[PDB]
Amino acid sequence: HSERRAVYIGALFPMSGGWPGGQACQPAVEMALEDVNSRRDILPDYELKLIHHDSKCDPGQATKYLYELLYNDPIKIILMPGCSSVSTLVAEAARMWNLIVLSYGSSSPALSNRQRFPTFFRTHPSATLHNPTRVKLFEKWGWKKIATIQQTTEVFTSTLDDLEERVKEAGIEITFRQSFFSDPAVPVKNLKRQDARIIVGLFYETEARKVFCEVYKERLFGKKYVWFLIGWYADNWFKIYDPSINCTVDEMTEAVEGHITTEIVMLNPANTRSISNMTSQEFVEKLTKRLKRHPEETGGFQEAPLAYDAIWALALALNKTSGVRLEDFNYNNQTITDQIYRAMNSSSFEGVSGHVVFDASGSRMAWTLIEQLQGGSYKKIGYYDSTKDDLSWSKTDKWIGGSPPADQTLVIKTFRFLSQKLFISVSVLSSLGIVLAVVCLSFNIYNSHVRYIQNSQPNLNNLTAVGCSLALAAVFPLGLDGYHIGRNQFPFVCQARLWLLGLGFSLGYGSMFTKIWWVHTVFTKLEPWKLYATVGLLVGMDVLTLAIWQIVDPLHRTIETFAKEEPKEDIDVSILPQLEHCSSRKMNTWLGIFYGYKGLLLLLGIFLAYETKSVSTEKINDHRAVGMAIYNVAVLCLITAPVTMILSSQQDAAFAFASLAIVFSSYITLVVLFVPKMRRLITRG
Amino acid sequence: SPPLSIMGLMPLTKEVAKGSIGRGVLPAVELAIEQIRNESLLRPYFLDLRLYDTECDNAKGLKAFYDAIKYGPNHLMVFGGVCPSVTSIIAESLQGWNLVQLSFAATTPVLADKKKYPYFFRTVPSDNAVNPAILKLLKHYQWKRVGTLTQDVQRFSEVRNDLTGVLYGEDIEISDTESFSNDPCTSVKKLKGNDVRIILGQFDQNMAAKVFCCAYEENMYGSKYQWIIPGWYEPSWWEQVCLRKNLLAAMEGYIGVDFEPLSSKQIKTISGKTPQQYEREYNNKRSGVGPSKFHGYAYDGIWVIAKTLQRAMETLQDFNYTDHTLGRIILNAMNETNFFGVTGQVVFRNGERMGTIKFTQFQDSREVKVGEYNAVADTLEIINDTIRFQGSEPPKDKTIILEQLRKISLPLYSILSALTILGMIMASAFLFFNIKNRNQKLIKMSSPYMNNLIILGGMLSYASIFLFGLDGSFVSEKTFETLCTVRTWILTVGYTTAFGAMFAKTWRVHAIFKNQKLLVIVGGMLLIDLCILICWQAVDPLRRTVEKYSMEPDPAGRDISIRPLLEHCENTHMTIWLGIVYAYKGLLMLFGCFLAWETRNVSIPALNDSKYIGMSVYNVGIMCIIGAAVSFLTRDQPNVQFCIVALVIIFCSTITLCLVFVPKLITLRT
Ligand SMILES: C[C@H](NC[C@H](O)CP(=O)(O)CC1CCCCC1)c1ccc(Cl)c(Cl)c1
Ligand SMILES: *[C@@H]1O[C@H](CO)[C@@H](O)[C@H](O)[C@H]1NC(C)=O
Ligand SMILES: *[C@@H]1O[C@H](CO)[C@@H](O)[C@H](O)[C@H]1NC(C)=O
Ligand SMILES: *[C@@H]1O[C@H](CO)[C@@H](O)[C@H](O)[C@H]1NC(C)=O
Ligand SMILES: *[C@@H]1O[C@H](CO)[C@@H](O)[C@H](O)[C@H]1NC(C)=O
Ligand SMILES: *[C@@H]1O[C@H](CO)[C@@H](O)[C@H](O)[C@H]1NC(C)=O
Ligand SMILES: *[C@@H]1O[C@H](CO)[C@@H](O)[C@H](O)[C@H]1NC(C)=O
Ligand SMILES: *[C@@H]1O[C@H](CO)[C@@H](O)[C@H](O)[C@H]1NC(C)=O
Ligand SMILES: *[C@@H]1O[C@H](CO)[C@@H](O)[C@H](O)[C@H]1NC(C)=O
Repeated sequence: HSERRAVYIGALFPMSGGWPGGQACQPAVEMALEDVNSRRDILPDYELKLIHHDSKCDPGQATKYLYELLYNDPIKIILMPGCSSVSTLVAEAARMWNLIVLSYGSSSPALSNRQRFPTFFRTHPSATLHNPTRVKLFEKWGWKKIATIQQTTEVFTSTLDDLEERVKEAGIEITFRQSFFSDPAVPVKNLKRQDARIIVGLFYETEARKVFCEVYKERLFGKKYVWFLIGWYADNWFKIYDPSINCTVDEMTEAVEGHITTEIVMLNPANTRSISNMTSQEFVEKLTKRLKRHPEETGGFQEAPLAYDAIWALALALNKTSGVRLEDFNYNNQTITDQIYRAMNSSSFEGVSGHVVFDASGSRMAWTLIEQLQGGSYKKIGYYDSTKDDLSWSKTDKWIGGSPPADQTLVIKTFRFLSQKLFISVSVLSSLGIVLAVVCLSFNIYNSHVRYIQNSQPNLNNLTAVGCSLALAAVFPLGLDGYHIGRNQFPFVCQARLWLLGLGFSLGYGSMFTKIWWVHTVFTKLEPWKLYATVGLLVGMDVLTLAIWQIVDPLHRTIETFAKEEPKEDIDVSILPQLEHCSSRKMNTWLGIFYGYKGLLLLLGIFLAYETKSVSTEKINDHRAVGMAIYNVAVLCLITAPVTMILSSQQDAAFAFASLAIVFSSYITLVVLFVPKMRRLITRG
Repeated sequence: SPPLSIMGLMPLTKEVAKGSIGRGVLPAVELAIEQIRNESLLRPYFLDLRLYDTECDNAKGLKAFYDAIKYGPNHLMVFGGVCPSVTSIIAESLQGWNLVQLSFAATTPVLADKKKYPYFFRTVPSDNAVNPAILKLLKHYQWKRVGTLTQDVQRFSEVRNDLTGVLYGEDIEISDTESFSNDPCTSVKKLKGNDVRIILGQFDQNMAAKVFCCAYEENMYGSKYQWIIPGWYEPSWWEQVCLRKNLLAAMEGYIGVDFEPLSSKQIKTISGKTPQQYEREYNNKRSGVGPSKFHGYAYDGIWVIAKTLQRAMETLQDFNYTDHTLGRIILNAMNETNFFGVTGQVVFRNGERMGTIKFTQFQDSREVKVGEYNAVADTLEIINDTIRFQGSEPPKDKTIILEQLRKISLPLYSILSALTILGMIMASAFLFFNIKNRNQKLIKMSSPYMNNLIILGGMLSYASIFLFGLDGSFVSEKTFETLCTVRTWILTVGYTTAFGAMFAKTWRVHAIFKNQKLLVIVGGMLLIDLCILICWQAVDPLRRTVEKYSMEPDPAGRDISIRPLLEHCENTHMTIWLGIVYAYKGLLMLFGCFLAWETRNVSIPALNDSKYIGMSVYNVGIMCIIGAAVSFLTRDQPNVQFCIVALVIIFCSTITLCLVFVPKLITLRT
């Protein structure tokens, strides 16, 4: 009432420049001081007053005005700078004058350094408050690798270097980082090249209206890409005329549909009373009565609640400190400043801007409104509070495919199998063939003493039929694959089929070649043991060859992949086929020598069978038909041995050729070698 | 005497590191002040420098500037500021009090922006004033491929960006850029990887020892690499604790670039003295304090102040920081200063000093001056005697490679050609012997046309070797490309006749044992081979191809490598043609060998040469398969493979003709 000893606040309100906040944060401060002076509850003995200067957001002028504030008549108790560069200057200087600095409009991360600015506070949150929100979405939608294109302003660099540490605590990875000055052609082209899905674009509006024209040109938008921008652009920043870009307004709307934006909630979205008995709607209505222009064309309108709440936080701190006297403050005592600092630190109240609490670094904690551009108009899809970690979703995120896209395209490794129909058909033919083989072997062994089938070497044809049966039995495991066997039992199946087919062919063609060979060598100038020992030595050398193969270079499973094909069950899925073989390190070199050895024996057999065509001998009387058996076996083997290699891929045709050659060789061999030798014994004796 | 007051903001304390600058330049300021006082340049007035202590802290510096504005006399200018943050804070605000600042130790490029700092001047060259000097040193030694190894701090980033900006428009290109942060030895995969010889470094002292240690660990030092780094490191900076014995070895001959403290000339300066007299009297005043490399710039700064105040007086006092026109007058009076001081010609271009840049080079214990650049005249000069290179000539920007076609040894070719011509005249002598004794009954016991075809095939196999042997450096290019076809025509025709005749004889002997047209078979064999060869020429003619080896070996060492390349005659898919013809020949050869073994002990009076033709088939078989295997296996060195193929062909044909014709001469003549 009477004492009313005034307490002075020095303030710098930018009425022009990069951010004309003082055009609306200064009226909001004035009004606020009234509510602190008209209420007898807070600071009744004292009265808060305001000396202010126009800073224009130029530190060069703020330096002169800081001289005017600190070196003129009334002693200030606190400083209230606006934008961020002035705030950096003033907050570094005021350490020497023992002053508190309480900014209302600075968003730089750099100001959260408690070593440079040991007495700085602000009701405007740091720009890094967006980062806890973004991560919360990346964990909600499961994305785990991210691209970050930015403009090279220091605020954006500090924001992204905080985002890196914020994600690497959660396991997410930033795979790509690009920085540009004014023209983003190269960064966005490298993003299209590297195939980045989730993008975080940190740049101003004029840079954005160029980035997104180059995104429409490069087609980096659409159904599989999502853009995370900043929320404080104008709500029609993509529809205004701009000659620096080349994409009509009908485009540049299509490149932006569906991008998420985070902003700070400056005003309270409820309709409750603050610590000044006033709601957000009527605070806005009351401030609009002061401004001499419309709030659409006045600057700093979206920040006036922060100036109001800074005035109120200061008032409540002064009301909590004061039996400390504020009328005897001078720039050399550091105790009264410590009192005001400890009362300002532990600040918690409800203002027009919401709940007002400061960090350990003096930055205010606030809410983040998350919204999404849907059809050319932003729609609020949620809120998030980082302090108690509460995300309030509204269930309005209209995605293009129903579900949000993924961080990268998945590849499904599909195995290929031969069609089971053809396998089972050839297997049943081979089973009837092997039962015919054992029938013919039993027939030959029954009549051992007829002396007409003793003039034909009987044991040699028995060994031929046994080898034929072993080849027909080895057709079976040749068709088996990963459809039935599995990984652990694979090498046993391949090794078994190798040994069975090798021994079958060796024994059959050895028993047929020793007969042709000895008929020729007796014709040109007879004994059972020599005849048996020759085929025994032949199959023994082949057995030793296959054993050295096994021992020096075992056969093992090997997968070979194909070119990627679009499988189309989903619009965005990609699958790569795989074929499973049994192979050694150098199977082709090792198999080639064996195939050549057998081919040379087969051609030698053909020549010997044609040379000894009409010769007649009584100790072996069936060479005339053994020759035509050899001709067919050799023709089939020397033509389906290379085809099994040229068609190593297309496993169905490889199996078809190989197994049809085996079964037809077996059938014609046993027929032309045993049908006459039984027909002459059921029609002539 | 009415004073003219000047504000001198410097760190003068004992604990601040840069205080040594503010304590080493004060002798020079005292010299300049006392000499302006004795000379009476400013006759009615007198110059008074008030010294204030900005401890290189933004807060203390701004408080000192404020306490000078309030509790101090009427200042007309500001003099000094050695730390960049405080100097920036004050330089941006000068325009509010109309004060003009002249610095002498603030070298940061930032202050060159004359939109933020239109009232700032400095007598010391900027940090990015060394870039034109580097450009002149490069255009002076023809270096055009340069690799930059910067560091990711602000100052080095500005120097690097101005380097990028100044090499524009010139024929010097930057191949690669490295921007290491704290451990510089990851540039190995990039600097060496692109193989750059002229490295431009911009990094601070503590990283220079790590760079010159990683360069020794990688061997980026020696007669072939050049390092161009900043030269403002303290003397003996390489004492940071590869060993010192190897760190010095990797540092030998790096070129440091810095500003020149004192001009080397001997013209009488505006002070009436020469730079050497000033240096001597300064070191006489500099009794106990440390010598600071900035003293000449502070001397020239005080002289610029005095001349500017004089020139502003003669164009006209109560100054109170509110007078705009007087500050504008002093600004115009300082924009046209032009005189000679102890650091060279003092003249400003957009507030920046146009000074001289010193080039120095590390020589075996310490850095010695090897040249100087002059920016106002833009001329580089180099002291030829002082500069030295570890190589006999200055390093080159880019290593290049020379072809050096892989040749075959000419004397070995000559020796093998002499042996083959000896064998060819021997074969022609055997043919003449056979045609002479044609009607002798013993020669009639062997089909003579078959032996004459054998001898014709042997002489053609002896005549193909002259074409097959050629390296390709003895003949022209396109003539060579149309000669690899004749070599194979003659080789396959000679082989087909020389083998078909003895094959005909062995098959006929075998067929007549078990129980004219004998030459038709070789006619059909030559017909099928001619068809194969004409199809070969028709669908994919033998082309000319060339292959390259490691490019590594340098025997002479001209700093340029050699690219050993080898010639060949191939086509698109010649592997299938080689396989086809080799199989067609090898299966038939084996078949003939089998017929020769089955028909070994036979005796036929009509064809008496049955056994020795079989031995010839055996030797032809063995030698031909061995020759083909070695020819396909040892394509690496053409000398050894040519030698082996020549020896095997000559041996095969000579043994064949010996076994065929020699006994039918020894048993016939005697
Ligand atoms: C939400 C924020 N509030 C004020 C801001 O913290 C002031 P600041 O921290 O000083 C950064 C400014 C300065 C340069 C141009 C715009 C940004 C903001 C950010 C960008 C823009 Cl364009 C506006 Cl209008 C407001
Ligand atoms: C102001 O301080 C007084 C004294 O402690 C206290 O009673 C009053 O509640 C405070 N006012 C507010 C709004 O906190
Ligand atoms: C912009 O687009 C128009 C289309 O008519 C074209 O003529 C013009 O060259 C383009 N300019 C640029 C800079 O892309
Ligand atoms: C706040 O304003 C409402 C509106 O009339 C009033 O009812 C209420 O009493 C006020 N609360 C105060 C003054 O504490
Ligand atoms: C600062 O104010 C306090 C108030 O209690 C008082 O000690 C004195 O006026 C100042 N302190 C010092 C140490 O001078
Ligand atoms: C600031 O407030 C926090 C929260 O209560 C507290 O932990 C911290 O100690 C306070 N600072 C000081 C200097 O006491
Ligand atoms: C101008 O100078 C006079 C005398 O030096 C001084 O009294 C006056 O205050 C100055 N002007 C301003 C604006 O301070
Ligand atoms: C500064 O001086 C230069 C010549 O040294 C002159 O060309 C320039 O116009 C001057 N700047 C002015 C007058 O603003
Ligand atoms: C090399 O430098 C010396 C001394 O500066 C000079 O005399 C000589 O002419 C220079 N060489 C050439 C080729 O100019």
